[PDB]
This record gives sequence, structure tokens and C-alpha cells, in this order.
Amino acid sequence: EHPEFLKAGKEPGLQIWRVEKFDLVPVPTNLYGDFFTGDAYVILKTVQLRNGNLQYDLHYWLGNECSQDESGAAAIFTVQLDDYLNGRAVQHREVQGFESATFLGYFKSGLKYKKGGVASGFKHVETQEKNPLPSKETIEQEKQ
Amino acid sequence: TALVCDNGSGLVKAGFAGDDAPRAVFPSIVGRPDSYVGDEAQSKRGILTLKYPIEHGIITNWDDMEKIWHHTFYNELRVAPEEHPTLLTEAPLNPKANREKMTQIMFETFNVPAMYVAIQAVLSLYASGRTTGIVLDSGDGVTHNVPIYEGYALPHAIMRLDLAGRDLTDYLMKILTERGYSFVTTAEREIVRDIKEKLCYVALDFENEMATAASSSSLEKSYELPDGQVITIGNERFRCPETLFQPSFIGMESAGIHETTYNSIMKCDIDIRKDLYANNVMSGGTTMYPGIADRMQKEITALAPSTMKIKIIAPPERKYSVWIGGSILASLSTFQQMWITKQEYDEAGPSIVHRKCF
Ligand SMILES: Nc1ncnc2c1ncn2[C@@H]1O[C@H](COP(=O)(O)OP(=O)(O)OP(=O)(O)O)[C@@H](O)[C@H]1O
Ligand SMILES: [Ca+2]
Ligand SMILES: [Ca+2]
Ligand SMILES: [Ca+2]
Repeated sequence: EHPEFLKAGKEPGLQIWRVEKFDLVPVPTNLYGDFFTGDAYVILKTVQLRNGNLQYDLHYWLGNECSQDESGAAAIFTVQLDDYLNGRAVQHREVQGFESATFLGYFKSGLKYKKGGVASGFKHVETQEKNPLPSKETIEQEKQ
Repeated sequence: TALVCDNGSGLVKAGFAGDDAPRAVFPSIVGRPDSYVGDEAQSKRGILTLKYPIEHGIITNWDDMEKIWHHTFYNELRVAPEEHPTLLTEAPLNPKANREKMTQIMFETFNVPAMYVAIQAVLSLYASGRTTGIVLDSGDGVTHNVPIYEGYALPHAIMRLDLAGRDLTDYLMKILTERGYSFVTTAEREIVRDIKEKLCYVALDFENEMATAASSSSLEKSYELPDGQVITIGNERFRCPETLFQPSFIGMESAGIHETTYNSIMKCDIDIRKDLYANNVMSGGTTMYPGIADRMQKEITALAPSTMKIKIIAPPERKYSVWIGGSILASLSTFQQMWITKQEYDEAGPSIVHRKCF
């Protein structure tokens, strides 16, 4: 039902989305290959096989400074897309500085890194751990 | 906004989807002299006896489990449950009837508008930004090795070990008692648990560390008891968690956690083993010992073929990794249609959980 799932993998080509505050947002086509190192992205390469079927490779790319909500969301979105494509995608984790040759080959004039990105979707909270240790007096109470 | 409740043997971690951590962490206990739950049962334990509704990761007392959930909603999160979709967690291999019961209680007792159940280990892998890997999840009650491929656990390859935090606490108490000390109350177990959390560590080479403790005092540490007595902890510091690698320390014939990780990997298709070895993620409180990652790296390297790339990922936040994975999952724009709704429950009954929730 998500609009971008409806568009994914319909014809041969490259599709790139960026994780933005727990959503999958398409990257403008003219910015393909310029990755924010503060962000995480999902990439679907669709290849037309000679037998008429579509072949799918799903890569989630993790910038060196991307936040935990972003890398977690990229991974989950990748699973959900693969499931939506009847499991037929092969999944690839791509870390900045260590990307696969096939991923790098998607970008004809070479992929490039830029600093920055979209802010984390997490709200910051201060966890209260309520598990107090027993006092002298409590220990004496249990003895009796 | 959605709620996330990660229920464990020892501790409940509860909060709101979208937050970077749980709002509240409290012991999974009900205490009676008509009853008290959680933090107040713990603090009033002088005049109560305690029961734990979750044993080795599985709910075994449904009436007390309902009290825990009531306390979570009303006392800790301070919400009206009828207003909030609720994501709960479950153990790997949780009995089918238990998943149905959880669903039934959420909709019929608490009248939630929507609910979902996810596997704890899988949430932890997602929190680490991975779809493929093998999780070592070790809490207070149970330890699992869970291999996962392209988002989903491989059930045939899961290993369960009933050696976890509580067993480690009891063993530390045994050997500290051998040193001359005495911990006669259940309340004092909580003190030994604290010693464990503050002073224990995993030795890189156990036999060398024993020799160091025998030839020097440099590994010794002091700990102050509630009555003011200061005690000394020596080789007990690393002998306690060594038990995870040598379960014979407490009479178990089981393989240690390094060998069960290897055994689990070897039950999977040879074509995915390389990705499993490169993506060993540790989660849960009992993986928190200093030195455990470096020890696991060494031991797994020793068992695997010598050209295998081995990597252990031990995030600092791993006490809450399960919870964080749930927070992320529940917040995704794509997750809106994956919840079990109250209408779906009314039409289908509890068995819906097996079709909507892997
Ligand atoms: N720093 C630490 N070092 C060693 N052990 C720790 C540390 N911190 C917490 N623990 C232990 O971790 C356990 C609690 O962890 P956790 O919340 O993951 O378990 P749980 O979900 O309640 O139990 P389970 O997963 O077995 O059902 C306790 O046994 C606790 O003493
Ligand atoms: Ca970012
Ligand atoms: Ca697939
Ligand atoms: Ca747990």
C-alpha cells in the first residue's frame, strides 16, 4: 500500500530512496550517486532478463555518520521490499568505504560522498531504571 | 503513538515507538505479603515473597503476566491502552498457544486498537542495521543462537541454552561463599547480581588469567555491602562468566556459547555461512561482560576454517537492542498495515497471529 512499493521494480533501471524520519523517500534522479554520509539509502537495481523476467538486487547503503534509526530502517525496508517482490531480490549490505564492485558499477561516472544529511527520527529519552538494591534493613527483615 | 514492550525473564523494558530508548526498565516480578509489581515489589521485598511470570523467556503464569502488563500501561507508561497500538516481543520458538494467549489478552483484557508480536533476536539484528547474521541473545533466564537470513530466522538452526544471567549470579554466590562470605537471603542475591555487573569480566585466556591471579594481587577488587562491610573479589571476577564458555563449571554437559554459535552456523546452508561468521551480533544483559567480544572472536576463529572472516558486533546499548529494534519497526511508515487490528481479531480470533506475525 505504500506508494513507493507500488513503483518499485516495475521496469528495468535503477531506483534510489533515502531513509528520512522512518520513511522511504525517493532521491531526485539528477542526484543519483551523490550520497550523504550522515544518511542511509535503499537502492533497487532491476535487470531485464532474456526470458522476460525481472531480476532484482537490493542494496542498503549505510553512511559512516548515519544514525541508528536510519540504518535499522534501511535494513527493515530492504526486507519488506524483498517480500513485496515475492522474495525474489538478493539483499546486499553496503557500508561506506567497502561497497561491492557490482554496487559501484551502477554509477557510470563514479559514486561520490558528501558530508551531512537529514536529522534522526528518534526522540531522545532518559531511561529510568527502577530496580533498587536492598538496604541493611530490608535484608534483616527477610532473615527473621 | 505506538507502544513497545519487551518482556524478559528478569526485566521489562517498556516505552514509546520512535524514542531512542525505553522510558522504564523494571523487574518482571509480582510480590505478595494484596500484591505489588515491579519496582515497588522490589523495594518492599522485606515483607513480600516474589514470583516471576516468565521463566527461560517463556510466559508461564498468565495471571501474574496480566498484572505486569497492567503495571506497564497504567503505572510506568501512564497511558490508556485502548488508545495505543502495542508491539510485544517473544522468544525464538515460543509455543504457538502462547502467541495466541498474548494476542487474546491484549485485545480482550486491555482493549488495544492494534497489536503485533516480534521475535527478540530478530529485532536485535535490525537494530544493528543488518538483515543477515547470527545473534547471540543472552538475558537473565535464557541464551539463544539465532541465525537469520534476509530478514528471517532459520528455525531448524536455532540453539537454546538454559545458562544465563541468573545461573551466573548463583555461581558467583557459590564461589564467593567458598571464599568465606555468606548470602543467606533472596535479597542478598540482588547484591551478588550487582557485584557481577560491576566487577566481573571475561578473560581472553582463562588459564593464563588464573596464573596471574595466583602470582599477583593486581586483579583483586573491593566491593562495599549494604551494611558497610567491604569484601574482596579475586579470580571469581573472571571465573563467574567463564561458565558461558565452560558450562561444566555448574555441572552442565552442554557446549559453551562459542561452540553453540559454531554448531548453529553449521546447521545452515554452506552458501550463507560466510555471511553468518562476518555478522555475529551480541544482545542482552549477559553479553555485557568486558572482554566477551574479544573472547568470542578468538574462540570462533579457532573453530572456523582459517580463511573465514569473523566479526563480533557488540554495541554499547545492547541491553536495549531488542527494544530499540521494536521502536524502529513500529515507527516505519510501512508498518501501518502490518498490525493486527481489533477488527481483524474480532473476525478471525487469536489464530490470526500465526498469519500476520512471523
Ligand atoms: N554489565 C553487566 N555485566 C554482566 N551482566 C549484566 C550486566 N548488566 C546486566 N546484566 C545481566 O543481564 C541480565 C538482564 O538482561 P536482559 O534484560 O537482557 O534479560 P531479560 O530479557 O530479562 O531475560 P531473558 O532474555 O533471559 O528472558 C541480568 O542477569 C543482569 O544481571
Ligand atoms: Ca542522517
Ligand atoms: Ca530474497
Ligand atoms: Ca530478553
